[PDB]
Formats: sequence, C-alpha cells, structure tokens
Amino acid sequence: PSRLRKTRKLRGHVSHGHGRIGKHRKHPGGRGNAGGMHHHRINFDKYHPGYFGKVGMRHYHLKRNQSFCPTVNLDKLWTLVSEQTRVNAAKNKTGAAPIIDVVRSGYYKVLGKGKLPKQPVIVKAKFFSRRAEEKIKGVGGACVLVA
Amino acid sequence: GVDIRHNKDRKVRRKEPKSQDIYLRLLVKLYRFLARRTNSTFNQVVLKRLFMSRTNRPPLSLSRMIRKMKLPGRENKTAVVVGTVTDDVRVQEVPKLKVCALRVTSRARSRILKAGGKILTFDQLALDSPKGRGTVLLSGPRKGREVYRHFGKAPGTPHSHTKPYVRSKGRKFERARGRRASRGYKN
Amino acid sequence: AALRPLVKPKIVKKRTKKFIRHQSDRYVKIKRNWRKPRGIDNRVRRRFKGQILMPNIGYGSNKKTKHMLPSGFRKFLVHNVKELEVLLMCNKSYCAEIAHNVSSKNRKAIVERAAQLAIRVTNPNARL
Amino acid sequence: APSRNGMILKPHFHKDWQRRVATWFNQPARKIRRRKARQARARRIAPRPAAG
RNA sequence: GCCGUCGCUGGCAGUCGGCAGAGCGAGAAAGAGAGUGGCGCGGACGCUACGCCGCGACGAGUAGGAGGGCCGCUGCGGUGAGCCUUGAAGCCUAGGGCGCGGGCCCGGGUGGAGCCGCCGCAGGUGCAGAUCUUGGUGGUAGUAGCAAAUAUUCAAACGAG
RNA sequence: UGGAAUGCGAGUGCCUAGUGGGCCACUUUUGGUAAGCAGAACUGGCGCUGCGGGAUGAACCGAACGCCGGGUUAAGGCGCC
RNA sequence: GGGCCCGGGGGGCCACGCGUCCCCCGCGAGCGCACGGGGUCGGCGGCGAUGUCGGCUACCCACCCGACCCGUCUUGAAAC
RNA sequence: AGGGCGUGAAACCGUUAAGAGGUAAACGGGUGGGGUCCGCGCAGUCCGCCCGGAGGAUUCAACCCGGCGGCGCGGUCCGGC
Ligand SMILES: [Mg+2]
Ligand SMILES: [Mg+2]
Ligand SMILES: [Mg+2]
Ligand SMILES: [Mg+2]
Ligand SMILES: [Mg+2]
Ligand SMILES: [Mg+2]
Ligand SMILES: [Mg+2]
Ligand SMILES: [Mg+2]
Ligand SMILES: [Mg+2]
Ligand SMILES: [Mg+2]
Ligand SMILES: [Mg+2]
Ligand SMILES: [Mg+2]
Ligand SMILES: [Mg+2]
Ligand SMILES: [Mg+2]
Ligand SMILES: [Mg+2]
Ligand SMILES: [Mg+2]
Ligand SMILES: [Mg+2]
Ligand SMILES: [Mg+2]
Ligand SMILES: [Mg+2]
Ligand SMILES: [Mg+2]
Ligand SMILES: [Mg+2]
Ligand SMILES: [Mg+2]
Ligand SMILES: [Mg+2]
Ligand SMILES: [Mg+2]
Ligand SMILES: [Mg+2]
Ligand SMILES: [Mg+2]
Ligand SMILES: [Mg+2]
Ligand SMILES: [Mg+2]
Ligand SMILES: [Mg+2]
Ligand SMILES: [Mg+2]
Ligand SMILES: [Mg+2]
Ligand SMILES: [Mg+2]
Ligand SMILES: [Mg+2]
Ligand SMILES: [Mg+2]
Ligand SMILES: [Mg+2]
Ligand SMILES: [Mg+2]
Ligand SMILES: [Mg+2]
Ligand SMILES: [Mg+2]
Repeated sequence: PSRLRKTRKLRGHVSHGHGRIGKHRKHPGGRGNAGGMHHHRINFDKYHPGYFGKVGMRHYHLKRNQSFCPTVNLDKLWTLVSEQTRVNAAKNKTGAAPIIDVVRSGYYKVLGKGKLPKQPVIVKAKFFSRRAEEKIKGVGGACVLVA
Repeated sequence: GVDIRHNKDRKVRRKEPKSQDIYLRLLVKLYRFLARRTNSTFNQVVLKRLFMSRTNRPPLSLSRMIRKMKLPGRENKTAVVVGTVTDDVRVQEVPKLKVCALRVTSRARSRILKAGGKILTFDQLALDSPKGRGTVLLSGPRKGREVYRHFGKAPGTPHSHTKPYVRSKGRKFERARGRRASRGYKN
Repeated sequence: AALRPLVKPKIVKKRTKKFIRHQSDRYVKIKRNWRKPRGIDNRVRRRFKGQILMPNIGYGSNKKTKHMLPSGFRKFLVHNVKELEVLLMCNKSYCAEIAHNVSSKNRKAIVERAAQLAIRVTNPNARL
Repeated sequence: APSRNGMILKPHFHKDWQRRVATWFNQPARKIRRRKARQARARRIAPRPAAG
C-alpha cells in the first residue's frame, strides 16, 4: 500500500530524499548496462567476473530433451518404494530382495551419495555411477540396466 | 556539554516478536514471567529465541536432532528447539525421542510417535521443566541458507569463492573474462 | 455548586502562546498552522535570538495534568445517553461533552441523565 | 547504474510494449463461454459421448 | 521542577484472605523447609501485560536514514440498536478549551440534506514558491491620455435633457 | 600472585542513502614582488551551529543548545549610551 | 614518636553477668523526643449582586530588550 | 432564494464601531492598560463514620417454609458423556 511508503513521510522535505547538490537527474551514468568496459568497469569486474568474452563451442539447435537424465542418490533410494516394502524384506528369511525401478519414479541415473541400509535390493536404472554400484553391491544388491 | 558519542546509544535488538500471532505472544507472556521470576538462564535463552525472526529460527531436521541427542550423557533429556522440526527421509531408524518445538511437520510427527516418542509444545515444557532442567536446547543451521553463498569477498577478488548473482547458469553466463587466464586474467 | 473532581492539582503550562508559522504574519496565503521551516538560510530553523520559536518535545505538559480541563476534569465526547453511561464509574475525573450535531431534543436526555449519574457536562446550556 | 552486488538484468522493454499489453479481465467470461458451448454441444450430440 | 530519548534486554501474574495470615532492599551462596527418633465476617488502587511501575544518564543539526502519530484527505469491508429537517455538509466568529505539534473539541451565527467515530483495506492523499496552470482582484490611478491634415458662430424646432 | 598504569562491555553479518565544487585558522610549507593569490602536511573549525564576548562580521575568543526557577562562572568587561 | 599510647611502684571509655577451661600475668517490656527514607499548620485576615471578582491564550494599544526576506544554487545570501 | 437567482470563502473595496499614529509596516520575549465576551460568579465545596436533639416507618437480628446459586480432597455417593 502507498500509505506505508516513503513518499508519505517525504512530504514537505524539499528534494524528496535525493539531495540538494546532486539532485535527481534523468540518467546519469547511462541507461541499462552502459559502461561495463568503461566508467562502470569496477562494478562489473568486481561483481561479475567472466561477464565479457566468449568460451566454449557453440551448439546450434540444442534440444534439452536429448540430455534429460534426472538423478537420485542412494540415501534417497529407499523412498521410491513404500515403507512396508523395506520392513518386509528386512524381516523375511528366504533372502528375496525387492526391486526398485528408478525409471518408474522418474529418474534415469543413480548416484552414490550416502549410505544404504544393510538390506539386499535389486535396482533398475538406465545409468549408474561407479560408487553407486559398489555401494549397492556392498549390501548384497545388484544393478540392472534398462534402455 | 559532555564529550560523548550517541550513535551507539540505542541497542538494536528485539524486545518482542514482530509477529502478530496470538499463540506465540501467549507463549511470550508465559516465558516473560519464567525468565523474570526464575534464575534459569535457559528461560532467558528461550524467551529471546521466541522474538527472533524466521531466518534466525532455522528448521531442525530429524537427522540432526537424532545425532545431537545421541551424544554421551543425553539420555532421557528433552530436546528443545524454538522452531520447526522437519522430517528427514535419509534417516532409517528413529529412536525414542522426547521433543519440544514450535512446529513439527506432519511426517516428522508420525515418525517420532511411531517410534514411541513424545512431542511437546512450549506451554507443556513449562509444566514439565519450569526451569528447563534435563533439557537439551538445539538449533538449526543458521548459515544453511542460499543467501550466505553470496556473502563475503565480492566474486571478482582473489581467492573469493562467493557465489555470483546470475540470471542463468551455463557456459555463456559469466565464465569468459576474469574467470580464466585464457581470457584476460583470473584471480 | 458544580461537581468537583477527585483532586485538583495545579496546572502548569510551559507555554500558552500558540506557535505561529514563520512568515505567516506577512501573507494571507500562509496559514498560522505550524510548519517546520526547512530552508537552507532560514534563520528560524537555526534558532536565532529574537526570532519565532519552534515547538519541540521540551515544551511537553506534565503527564499528570495533561489534557486536563481547568475544572480539573478531562473531557469525553458523547453522542447519546448510552455513551454517557460509560463514565458512571469515572465521574470524578472525566466529564461529558455533547457533540455539536446532537439535536436539541436529545440534549435534554443526555443533560438530564448526566445529572442523575452525577456526571459533569461541559456544555449543558446549549441548543436550548 | 549498477550499485554494489546485484544481478545484471536485461528486461525486454525497449519496444512499445504498452501498445501490446494483453490483459486477462475476460478470463472468467471466456471460461463461462467455453463451458456453455460444451453443454450445448453435449445436448446436441447426445447420447454420443461428450468428450468426442 | 517538568517533557522526551536511551540504558537497567530493571520490577508486577503475589489481588497467593476467615479452605486467611500480609515479608524477601538486603554488605558478604544456598529453606521465613517437612516431619522421625534420643464478641465481629471485615480488609483502598491495581493488571487496555501492546499494560502499569521504578531508578540512572543524556537532548546541536544541513544532505540522508529510521521510528511513532488518538495528525489530516478521499473511497471499500466490518462495527457504532452511531448522528441528522427539534437541522447534515459547508462557511463565519474581539466565545470557551485541549495538544510540544500536525490538529481537534465545544458555544454562537448562517445553511438547507446528508454526515461521522472505531477495527481493517486502498490511494490520482497534505503546496509558498516551479519567469508553475486556470480564474479573480489590487496599487499604480481618476494617473498616461482622449493634440497629424486652418473653424467655428448666432436664432428657432423637437425633446426630461 | 590473569604477570605495567588508566579507562571502557565487546564481537559480528546483511541491506544502505547523501556525498565525491569545499573553504578557513595556529604551526610547518612550494610557487609568486605580493595578493582576501595558487598548491601541500597536522590538528581544529565553518560548511551542517545556535549562544556570551570581539560595536559591526561564516571561521576570532569563551562555550556548544530539551522547557524552566535559584546560584556561580568563562572570554570579556564596570564614565554615560 | 610507635608498641589495643609496652611493663612495674581531675577527666573521658561503642568497659560492665557467670561458671569455668585458659593465652598472658541467639527473643525483656513499655513510653517519648527527634538536624532521622522530598511540607505541613490539629495557623490567621480582608472583600463580595450592579459594580465589582476571576479569565493563561485571544482583540486593540503602549513601553523595554531582541529582531535584515523568503525559496534556491553556493566555500560563502539581507545582498547591488 | 428576485430570472447567470442553492450555498456564498479569500484577495480587494464602502461604511459603522473601537483603539492608535514623526524613525515604512510587520515580527519574538515580557508585562501593563483598555475592550468583546465567558464564569449562564458574587457570603462558597462535597463525601464516609461518629456524637447529640427532634421526629417518622414496605423494622433489625435470630428462627421456619420455598426457590436460586458457589464449593466439596462426598477423606473413596450414585448416574452420566
Ligand atoms: Mg532533513
Ligand atoms: Mg532541487
Ligand atoms: Mg534517499
Ligand atoms: Mg548524482
Ligand atoms: Mg532515476
Ligand atoms: Mg547535556
Ligand atoms: Mg547527535
Ligand atoms: Mg545509529
Ligand atoms: Mg547555509
Ligand atoms: Mg547510486
Ligand atoms: Mg542492491
Ligand atoms: Mg536532536
Ligand atoms: Mg478573523
Ligand atoms: Mg434541495
Ligand atoms: Mg481518487
Ligand atoms: Mg497555491
Ligand atoms: Mg490628465
Ligand atoms: Mg558537483
Ligand atoms: Mg589556499
Ligand atoms: Mg581559488
Ligand atoms: Mg553545501
Ligand atoms: Mg559536525
Ligand atoms: Mg559553533
Ligand atoms: Mg572590532
Ligand atoms: Mg540562570
Ligand atoms: Mg561594553
Ligand atoms: Mg535594538
Ligand atoms: Mg531596526
Ligand atoms: Mg538557485
Ligand atoms: Mg560563487
Ligand atoms: Mg537567502
Ligand atoms: Mg552587495
Ligand atoms: Mg438561499
Ligand atoms: Mg435545490
Ligand atoms: Mg451560484
Ligand atoms: Mg446567491
Ligand atoms: Mg469591514
Ligand atoms: Mg475613528
């Protein structure tokens, strides 16, 4: 609301809070990002290193669906299945491990961050990290690749 | 005249919650009394943390609370946080806890109770621990916010690992000159 | 014979003249309502001797005698008999002033009911 | 002019964008109209499925 | 002495009453502790805790910042069993007052049909200036002036002239 | 035996306006015959600041300011104004 | 002079029960006056209904001291 | 409300009344004198308890009947949610 703003308190004060000496002029310094390599060079260099120049190959017609690859860590792996899935497997005796299909949950690659509970599991995914497969293998599980 | 400076006379600090919440202020009324009429420094700390702002009251996850309540000699002590206790999906086993919080997320509540623990409000901590005895006051990570990734030496200074403010992330967005020796310089 | 307050402390006024705005005696366009002078060279703003004075919190009135009428009471505007009966228990320190736009007919009821309750009316003899 | 730390912004308001602002104050009236044409169409082809 | 600001992140939920017992300012830690054996029917105020109370220090201000306004203007949601032809708004007032102030209340007069308080919402919301806009009015001032091209006079008529 | 005196509560983080013409004095000091001239150092001032005194005055001397009563002072004064 | 002004042969003490051992040789009651946690009188007088009493401010007038016209740019404005 | 007529401001002007007038007027502080009005003043407050005189009554306490309410660790009453 305009009743809570500075303008109401600045009534009666000449200059409206912009000073008597410098005044409020239209566009001192230029419009927009003018002066980056010039009178505004310190601000750009100080706060925006890398701003000017070119780096890396161009790629015409990038299609971001081609590189779709959502990832999940191992510390979140068991949330993709219900709770009773884990407790049932942990307490059963035949040794049967549940199947966690990360593609069904909307992930493609499995990453290695975290630790798994000591419980065998069969994991299905398009991709694995090297540490993900080791950690999955350390609990008695297996990695299954899908296309 | 007295040769003194007045710029520092007025101490900047909260004497009350900015919030207009009536349940919070009823708790501030409660702990204003306990802080004043009891010599328990704990009440003063809790009374102060009730005035604090949302970012000064970070949420405490379940995993962090379990870690700090597992340190030796903290058995049967009530964990106290002036803030929210959020659930942590990365936790597998939830031990029996007694906790006092301003808020507990819906999933954190079920996990604590299903483990056999007890959840309190702050009006119940007073009737159980008037002076705060047998308590373990805990706090969430204050610097666990995206803003603090942007504070410090300006990103364009030597050995500054400050995060820049960019509208986009990618090869074309602030990586050419000033960030690699092949383009002008680096620091 | 008028009703008297519980106590009648001496009222001390630091200042009784009004604060006339600077240069409001020179123009009709400048109403005497106070305005803080803010010109750079303004000699009233700089507190030169012999010039118009500026109001400041130092002139404040004693908290005890503040808003006190010379009768020793403090006024409270009332628009009807019901509003009057909120002063029943503080009738030794607060009086009733009837609002200007209350009909002459209704002033008889408020001025009457106030007499019964021993509440003092600042303007009982108006719109007769 | 830039002032201390801040994002570098490039708003696309260097054309006559006010001449081509499309307000949405007819949105509820559009939603009613679309629905009223779904109902009159459902009546028109019944018992054929309304969906199509 | 009084006003305000700042600090003491000071004190008060103990109004614990005849289902009673009044204290905790005091130089110097921690209990006005609990036990086991050897007639009257009475007692002010308080506490909108966003409230109330105490003590100490201090108070210049342009540019600029911030806080509080029970300062003021227009409209919206609630509320005031609100005000008003027994007189609304507006306007005038050597009437009486309140507030440090922004302002406000009441008395009288004019007026003739509507208006206001409180809790919130919203803003085309506060003028001394801008050679500011439009309109009105002054002093100047009964003043400059009614002076280019030779010129008028007598009698009568109408007619208030 | 918190290892000199004295005094004082400290630390820390975000956001941030105005400014970016200055000028003056003791002392030091460059150019210039010099200048109420141009240019420096230190500190303090005026600017932003009233008040007593210097008759008068941006800066000198004294002293810095909430609204008051009493007392006493500073620098300056006490023929009359 | 210092040693509760060491020890021996008229004037002020914030000395004043005793069993003892021996160094040395836990409650009296009252009453009262006050240089005592910021003023009271348990002290008085005159005047008062037609010309007199009170009314800060406010209207007019007077006098004494003070007092240059504002906004603004400016190192500097009462500025010719 | 008299046909550009609701209200009817300010500037500016006429007149009536009052006051004043040689350092232009105006202004701050301090009193004083005079006016307009206001106190709808002019023998001066009110309240509790007590003492005493005159009186006068839907006459007090205590008891009985009925109704209502508060509380009860009814040391552990019955019924209820
Ligand atoms: Mg300012
Ligand atoms: Mg300007
Ligand atoms: Mg500003
Ligand atoms: Mg500028
Ligand atoms: Mg701009
Ligand atoms: Mg001081
Ligand atoms: Mg200051
Ligand atoms: Mg400050
Ligand atoms: Mg100046
Ligand atoms: Mg800037
Ligand atoms: Mg910024
Ligand atoms: Mg100040
Ligand atoms: Mg007038
Ligand atoms: Mg009409
Ligand atoms: Mg509007
Ligand atoms: Mg104007
Ligand atoms: Mg002429
Ligand atoms: Mg400049
Ligand atoms: Mg120089
Ligand atoms: Mg020069
Ligand atoms: Mg300046
Ligand atoms: Mg300064
Ligand atoms: Mg000075
Ligand atoms: Mg001289
Ligand atoms: Mg004095
Ligand atoms: Mg002299
Ligand atoms: Mg003079
Ligand atoms: Mg003069
Ligand atoms: Mg200018
Ligand atoms: Mg110049
Ligand atoms: Mg000027
Ligand atoms: Mg000149
Ligand atoms: Mg009319
Ligand atoms: Mg009409
Ligand atoms: Mg008209
Ligand atoms: Mg008319
Ligand atoms: Mg006239
Ligand atoms: Mg005359």
